[PDB]
Amino acid sequence: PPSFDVTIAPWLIARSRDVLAAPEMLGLRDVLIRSHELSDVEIPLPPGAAVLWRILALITARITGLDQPPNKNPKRKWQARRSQILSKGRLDPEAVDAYFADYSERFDLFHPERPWLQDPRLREECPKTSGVNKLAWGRTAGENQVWLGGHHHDLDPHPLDSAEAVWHLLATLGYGPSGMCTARVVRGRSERNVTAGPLRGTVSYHPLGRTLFESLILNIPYPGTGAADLAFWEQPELNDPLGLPEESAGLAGILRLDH
DNA sequence: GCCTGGCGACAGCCCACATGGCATTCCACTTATCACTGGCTTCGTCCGCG
Repeated sequence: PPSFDVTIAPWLIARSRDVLAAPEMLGLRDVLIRSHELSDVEIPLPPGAAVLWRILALITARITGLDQPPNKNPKRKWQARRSQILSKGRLDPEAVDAYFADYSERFDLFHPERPWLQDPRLREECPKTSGVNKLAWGRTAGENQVWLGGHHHDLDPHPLDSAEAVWHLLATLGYGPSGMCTARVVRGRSERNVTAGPLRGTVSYHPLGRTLFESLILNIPYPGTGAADLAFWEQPELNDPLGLPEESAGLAGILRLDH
């Protein structure tokens, strides 16, 4: 069976502190563990990186951010723990595996159920596949002309590398076109219309440092005190199309990652 | 052959201005006008044509 894991499979290009020659691609778990070692991890698509730094800020960061500044001058104490871990200069791998451990079997995007940032049921109710060309950026869609980025005629399209596929999926989850995508029925409801992505047409500002760990630490908005939150992949069960997108005072609702 | 010199006689000098004047009014516009088109998505439905 096909399987890919963000934690173990290599997709994230990584640059080391030394030499600055031959960046190697690594998984998400490895980057997390070897963070002080690497200066940065890079994605060729700025949309892909714009959502990427958002999700990476919810993993390493969440564990370090703690999701809980109650009493004690909240802002002051989070900045105190912040100074404490910033002083350590690194994250203990055992707390990473523990986080990964909670949902270790839930990451491999190609999951039959619970695929990464995806809806698995979707396959059954949509008659026409959008196609890779409609998903991937710089790639021509059905109505798009054949002039740029290699010519894709939408007949025998060359498949995206799985690592490549991951970058695109993440971008479309951030930036995404609005109106007239392919309709899927849900108990009688068919509406090809689609609204735009949450950050669409914007510049995301991520502070950097000398090493990875620094940036990841300095990348988390301070979560105000509020309801405990979780991510789309931290959701216990699927949302369903109908109904209200519930609010989320937690930072996962402030990383625009609740839904 | 090349280079240089020569081919009646053909003028000279002095002289060169002062003074005065040089314009002024006036007049200087209005009206109307000032483009369109497109370079998004997929799909579905309708209308026209065969």
